[PDB]
Amino acid sequence: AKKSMIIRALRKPKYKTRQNNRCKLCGRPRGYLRDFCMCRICFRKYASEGLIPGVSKSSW
Amino acid sequence: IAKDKIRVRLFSFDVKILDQSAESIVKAVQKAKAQIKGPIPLPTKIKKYTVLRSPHVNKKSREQFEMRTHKRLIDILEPTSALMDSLMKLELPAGVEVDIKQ
Amino acid sequence: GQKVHPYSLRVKINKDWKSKWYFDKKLYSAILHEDFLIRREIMKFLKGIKFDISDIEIIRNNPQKVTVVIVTPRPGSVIGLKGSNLEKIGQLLTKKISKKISIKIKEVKRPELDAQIIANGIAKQVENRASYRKVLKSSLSTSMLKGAQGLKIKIAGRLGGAEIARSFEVKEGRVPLHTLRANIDYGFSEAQTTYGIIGVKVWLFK
Amino acid sequence: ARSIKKGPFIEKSLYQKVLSSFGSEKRVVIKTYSRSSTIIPEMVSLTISVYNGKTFIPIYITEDLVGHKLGEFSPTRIFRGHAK
Amino acid sequence: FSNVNLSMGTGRRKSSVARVYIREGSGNIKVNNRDFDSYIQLENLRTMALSPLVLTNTLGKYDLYINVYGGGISGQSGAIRHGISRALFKLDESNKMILRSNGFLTRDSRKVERKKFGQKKARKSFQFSKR
Amino acid sequence: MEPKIQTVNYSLNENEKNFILKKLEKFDTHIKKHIDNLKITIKKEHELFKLDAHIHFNWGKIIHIREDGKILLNLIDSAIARLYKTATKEKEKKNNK
Amino acid sequence: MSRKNKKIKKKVFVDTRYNSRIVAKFANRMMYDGKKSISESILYSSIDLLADKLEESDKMAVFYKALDNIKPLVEVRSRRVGGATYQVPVEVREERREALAMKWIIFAARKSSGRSMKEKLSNELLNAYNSTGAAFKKKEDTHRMAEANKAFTHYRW
RNA sequence: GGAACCUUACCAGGGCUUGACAUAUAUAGGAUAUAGUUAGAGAUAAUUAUUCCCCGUUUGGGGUCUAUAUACAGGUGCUGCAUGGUUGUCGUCAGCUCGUGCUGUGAGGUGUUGGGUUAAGUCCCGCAACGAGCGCAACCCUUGUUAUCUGUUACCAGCAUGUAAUGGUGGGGACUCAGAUAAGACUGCCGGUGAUAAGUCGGAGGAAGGUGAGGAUGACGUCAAAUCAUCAUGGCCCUUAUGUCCUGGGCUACACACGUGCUACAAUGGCCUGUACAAAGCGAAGCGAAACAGUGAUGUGAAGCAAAACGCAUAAAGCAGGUCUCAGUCCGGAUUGAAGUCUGAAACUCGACUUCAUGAAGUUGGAAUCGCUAGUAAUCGUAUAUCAGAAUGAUACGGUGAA
Ligand SMILES: [Zn+2]
Repeated sequence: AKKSMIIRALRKPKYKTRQNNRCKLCGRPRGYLRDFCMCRICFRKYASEGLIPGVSKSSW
Repeated sequence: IAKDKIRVRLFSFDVKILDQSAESIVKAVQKAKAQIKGPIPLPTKIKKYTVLRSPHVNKKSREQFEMRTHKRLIDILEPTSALMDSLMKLELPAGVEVDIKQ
Repeated sequence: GQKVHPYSLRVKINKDWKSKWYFDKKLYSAILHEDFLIRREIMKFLKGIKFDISDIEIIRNNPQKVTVVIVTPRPGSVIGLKGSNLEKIGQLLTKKISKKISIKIKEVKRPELDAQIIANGIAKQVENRASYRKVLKSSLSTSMLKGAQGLKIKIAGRLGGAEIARSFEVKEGRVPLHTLRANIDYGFSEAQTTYGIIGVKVWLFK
Repeated sequence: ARSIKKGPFIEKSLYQKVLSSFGSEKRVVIKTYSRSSTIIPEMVSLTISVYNGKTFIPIYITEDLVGHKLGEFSPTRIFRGHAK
Repeated sequence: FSNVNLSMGTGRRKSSVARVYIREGSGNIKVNNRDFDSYIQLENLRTMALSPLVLTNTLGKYDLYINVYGGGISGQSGAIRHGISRALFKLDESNKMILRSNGFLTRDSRKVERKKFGQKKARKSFQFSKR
Repeated sequence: MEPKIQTVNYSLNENEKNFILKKLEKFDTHIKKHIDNLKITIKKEHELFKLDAHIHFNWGKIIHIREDGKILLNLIDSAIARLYKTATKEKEKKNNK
Repeated sequence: MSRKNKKIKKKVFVDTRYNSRIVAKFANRMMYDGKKSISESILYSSIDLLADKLEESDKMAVFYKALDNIKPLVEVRSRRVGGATYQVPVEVREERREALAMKWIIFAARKSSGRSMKEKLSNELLNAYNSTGAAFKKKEDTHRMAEANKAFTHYRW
């Protein structure tokens, strides 16, 4: 996303309540996932390609 | 009960190589001549994720994935220093991981 | 937006992840992201030299040792000068990570039994104003005669630079996408051009 | 509605500005941004202009204002009494 | 290790599992170390549960023990019914035909569905209201 | 019911708004007592206007009309005329006895 | 369109008080909210109250007859031929007979004025037993409405 | 898949301009460092502690950032009718085409127009068609039976037994169970019917019968359908600006109109007391127990636990009793007043929850309209994702359970 926003998310805020998680691959501010530290779209693309080990399609 | 036991938990994503490592370890310890308690299968841990499909409004349509973790357990009776040293020395294919408690 | 990704369909059935390692909850995200960093850095540093690599696949046996295998069909060119490019990778990677990277090169035996290689070839050709229909027909014929049991190619975008976008597809043989026990290789590539961007998709049944 | 164990909230810069005004006989107006500061009983009888995002709205503070917050008396959006 | 329980069986229902133990006796029923009547408070469900015995005219001469968990009250009643049926089968081949006639050997594989995305429930969908 | 005129990426001159109203009084002699809602969406997207009219009937019928044009007055004339004609056609469908 | 529906469950012939399917079906029709135990208790208590308001030992008998006093014979089904809708009479089937009866008693009892649960329903049940009340009124209304329009009886397709 | 700050693209204000961030070109000695000061709303600048460090035994060196001059950066600014990628939709509807041959001057047609049959272009026969491909189905994953292998952290039958509450303890592989490997259901078999067919209606065996149930899987194409605001991207556009650092406001504004949900209007109920039965999940700055204080929200404490080991967590409808009497009510709990709880620096605009009082609309709702064929509707709770805190939404789990 906005590279400056990515860098500010990476940096240390004045306190943690000032900082929000971002997909550091694409910097999307939201749709985040803690287990993978990236957004829903990046997660879907790369898991679909199989670049995320252990993550396959779910039949339920 | 027992003087002490070595509790070793095998964690993997892949059943095949997890199993392979399991028999590798059981053969490696029976080579050292120690009594063994059976490789005992722990429940598989399934983490399901549901994500949107379209990069925009379409909400009724989604897609589901899992992460599956498969776990086995080995118990070793009458711990031996050489036995523990050999267990730590064993090399191991990637994708199957080991946790050891004395 | 139909046509689920065939690789995703076939994972855990007859395919495997492009990264061989497992770790617990504590290390998973960090190691995952370092793998992503490895790919993006290698591919930046190489597609600076325009190189077309089939895959970059990782093996992590150890929490601090990593084996990066670049798989490609022009291994010597990819190597560069006496592995100086190999170490040009490795030094840069350790300039940001604290692990031991050993890089190996996996040689591709059959360049047209690899959908990704086919796709990269198509994309490079159309990047030099080669006529799309002729390129597609030639590639289809070549790879179909080499021994593949079925092949399908679809390109889309501003073909020949017209205002209106279009998609063109060719195919023959068996391409059974809905079959799960099928061994379907899927490759995607993408051409930047003076008129815009052109997508290339390749399905190949074995 | 903070806990008692936390006590009232006053920003530190505003608080020593209040002490300086308390030690000064001159009743100068204080311009502030911290709308979240509670009116501590000590700072009764002052004049504060609080920023409502556009302009500094002034107030004389009386005793009965105590316990409120500064933003409570600086309207932030204006309605002309008609929806046309 | 007396093995006084002459035969043993298992039974399942919606999400409940029960283990049944046949012993010699006057027909008393012990469930989870509690009285059968006090445990299954609904006389309807108790008749539900004891139906296999009344059909196989064997109540009052075999005592029953039940270890049951999972499911709700109705599910547990069905599970113990199935367990009794299987235990009687394990005892005697003679009751097979009558039990199968009443359907006591084929168990209710019917289970609760799963919720589906885009649906409020397994089958209910969100309101359309087209006008 | 009374008609709901919505607009996207455009600003309503009062001239064109009461133009729309003046074209819509054709309904409240014949059709109003038969419909649930009448929506008229104007959009301005490709240096052109796109109009979507929509009507619901009391007997379960739904009428939709989409048009493009260059000049708002002409587009409204054509689209409202088409809408009124299709509504009349459906009313006659049902009343044919 | 693809007719010959799968065989109904039919296996619930309530093995609780009477080994009778009709009581079970009535309780099921009684149900609100998914509360079978509440329905069963209400129905049992109400029929007991009826059997001692009429003071007979056999409750099955009086319950069944008060049902059969409401089970109808010929009902009205609407078809249409040539743009003309006709309310042709047609003979109901037995299952639909119990259904219509139970529905009518239940609706009348629920919508009546009463103090309590089995109170309302027992009162309605004996009114039906005596062939009077809202339920019997509705039944006879359907009967002779169908009969008042017997001309179209040759449309039974 | 979280608007109190950040988020945030808007607004009123204050700074910065090789920039908040990069890579590479040559200078000349530390970076920002840790903790504070001066003013400040903070960003900020001046500052104080301090340095060209490390590999070499130091200079020269290998690279490193200051701090400069640039190549350059940057943009959530326009165009989805310049595009890739992704997605909805007709539609899990059963269709959509090709090679050769034949046929028509030709656009084309046949195959794929016939009679049967199926959920299906599913299958059989015949037919200038012969074959094939993408679809259908099958192969896959859950669940439904059995067999072998293993019994801890799981399980407990026959034993003893800890007063409990806990398989708790010694014990035990019997069972459940967990998870690997296999068997099993294929119209397989039987009867009738059907063109000796394909198919079709019942029957036997069997946990499962005619696709067992559910999910995954969405053909050629259509709507210039959605997205430049996730990324990528052609053209255009700004370059102390439309960029960027922070303070506050705002996205939470109202005479109004429409859509999606929750709670009700009450007797298959409200309230009070006692008692019973689940599954799936989650825990590392996180779970946080036993107990005590407190009507309560919660508070002190720390056991145990990177967890089928402990914790969230004594599920709720239900059942057994007392009470209410058709009353705008012991129904309804919106609205406001007073005092509290937790989160974090901060919750006035603009958080959740609790205690006490306040007790409105609302009497099953017109035209019109939606969902659902079985563990389904209907209803009752539980868990998760985002998250410091905050769900009636969303995802998932079980209980009761029809017509
Ligand atoms: Zn992302």
